[PDB]
Amino acid sequence: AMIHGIGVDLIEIDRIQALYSKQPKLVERILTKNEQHKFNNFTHEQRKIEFLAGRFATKEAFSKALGAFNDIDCYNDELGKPKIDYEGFIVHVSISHTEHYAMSQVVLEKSA
Amino acid sequence: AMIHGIGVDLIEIDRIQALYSKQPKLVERILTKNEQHKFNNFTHEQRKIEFLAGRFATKEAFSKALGTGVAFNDIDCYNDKPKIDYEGFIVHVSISHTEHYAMSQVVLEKS
Amino acid sequence: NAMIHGIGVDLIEIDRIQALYSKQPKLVERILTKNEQHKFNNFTHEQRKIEFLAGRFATKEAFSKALGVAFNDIDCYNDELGKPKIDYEGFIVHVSISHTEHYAMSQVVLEKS
Amino acid sequence: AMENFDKVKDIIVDRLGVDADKVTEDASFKDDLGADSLDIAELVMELEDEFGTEIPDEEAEKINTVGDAVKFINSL
Amino acid sequence: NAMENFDKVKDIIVDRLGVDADKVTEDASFKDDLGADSLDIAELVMELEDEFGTEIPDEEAEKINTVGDAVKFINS
Amino acid sequence: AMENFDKVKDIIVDRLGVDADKVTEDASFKDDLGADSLDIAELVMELEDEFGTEIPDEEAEKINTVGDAVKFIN
Repeated sequence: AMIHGIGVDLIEIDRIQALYSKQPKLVERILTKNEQHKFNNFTHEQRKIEFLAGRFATKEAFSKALGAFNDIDCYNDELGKPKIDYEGFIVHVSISHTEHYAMSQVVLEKSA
Repeated sequence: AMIHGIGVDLIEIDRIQALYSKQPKLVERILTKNEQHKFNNFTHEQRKIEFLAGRFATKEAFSKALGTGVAFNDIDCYNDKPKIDYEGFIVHVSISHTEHYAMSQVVLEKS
Repeated sequence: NAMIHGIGVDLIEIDRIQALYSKQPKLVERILTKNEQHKFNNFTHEQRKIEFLAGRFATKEAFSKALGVAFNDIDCYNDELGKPKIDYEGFIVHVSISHTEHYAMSQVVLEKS
Repeated sequence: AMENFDKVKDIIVDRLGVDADKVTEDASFKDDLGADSLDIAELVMELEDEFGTEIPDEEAEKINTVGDAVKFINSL
Repeated sequence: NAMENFDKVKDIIVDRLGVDADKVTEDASFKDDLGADSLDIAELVMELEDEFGTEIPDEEAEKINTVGDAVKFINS
Repeated sequence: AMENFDKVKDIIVDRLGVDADKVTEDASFKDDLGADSLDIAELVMELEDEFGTEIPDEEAEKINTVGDAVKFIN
């Protein structure tokens, strides 16, 4: 098989919003220092929650593809395409948000 | 091609709960005996329904991935990580739940 | 040498599509190819008509993310086995769409050569 | 008067999202088409735009069926 | 007859109304412990009528606040 | 014959909540009735009960229109 695993995750944005409101620490537990910069740079709070939600889903999806949040950095390339560097695999990612739900889709391809 | 097809399904858990509540034999129609062990062992009703909705989303995703044409209770999805066995392909699976929706995605790779 | 070029996913609210359609019917011609417009017009149940449209929009949006020109030039049809699909020289495009009463979604995976 | 009927129907089908087969002249908005007062306000306003006519609530409240809406157009 | 009627009332509550098996005890309160309301109570009562082929007027359904109330009436 | 059609229509109408006028022999569940596989699954299980019968998914998935379901029972 050329694929190691696939992962997907759907989560409610109102739940991420709620947790972040009661616990600002959530951020440092889910995002990498890299992702923390991006989160802190948005001036629109709605957009921050979308970003957080999108990242949490990605890390859950990535994790399912395999079988630590802070150690899984999901960045955007020159095109603004989400990527994840993970030695031993070729990772493909894709995220989508709505007003209430965020979802990420991950597929891990064996590299060797 | 190396990939036969892909599939994804999104279902409202409440619709599963409604149907299951009125029609009990839905479990024997959608779940295989192997899956029934897991189902019958949950003591938390929302969990039973969540799991039922997920296997249904999976079975639907699998049928779309294969390309219609496969009975629900002949598609055993098991853990290890979710997976399925169907000769000819390497079936990859993933599931996700929220309070109201369950979704699954299937990728059928050619042997 | 990866087998896959990129994967894309899109989730969209049916009611938002219906709302835009109802104020700007022009959305059909802008989003669907003539082939798709005919199938769209074959339906009589508005709900199904809007699902279809929502599904295509999602598919093409996800296709763009997967690809990394124009929505009404991209024809999503059903293949021999009844699986949605798009043609694009250099790839085999695999598509899947799923609807609920309020959401339409689509996933796209592009193998290469 | 077939013209005005189809124009009213068009508004009901593609702007209110109601199935075309349900739109008959004897159809009730609240009972058959699932359209409430807000929707009837939308219909009425859209009819003002398509005919350059003004329709006060006094005559908009008199429309409970498709034929009512149609009838009113034919009066202009 | 003894505990059998309870079992039958529990099954309905669990499999139909979706409440956990462990919460269903004679002393359990529909509105305060199981999250059931008049509508769920109505459901429960209708299934019991089919179950035992009898009539349970609404007069009696409003008397049952707990699961033990349901079981008792069936005993009669 | 056209007697089972009514018993089938009642379920579609009373159980699935579809309007009576829309229930014609050629009406497609997914294109005309807004009925997905789950709804069909229900119809099928409801039929099994009302006709002391059995209906495998193989024969269930074959259902596309209201007429397929009746012409099936016949």
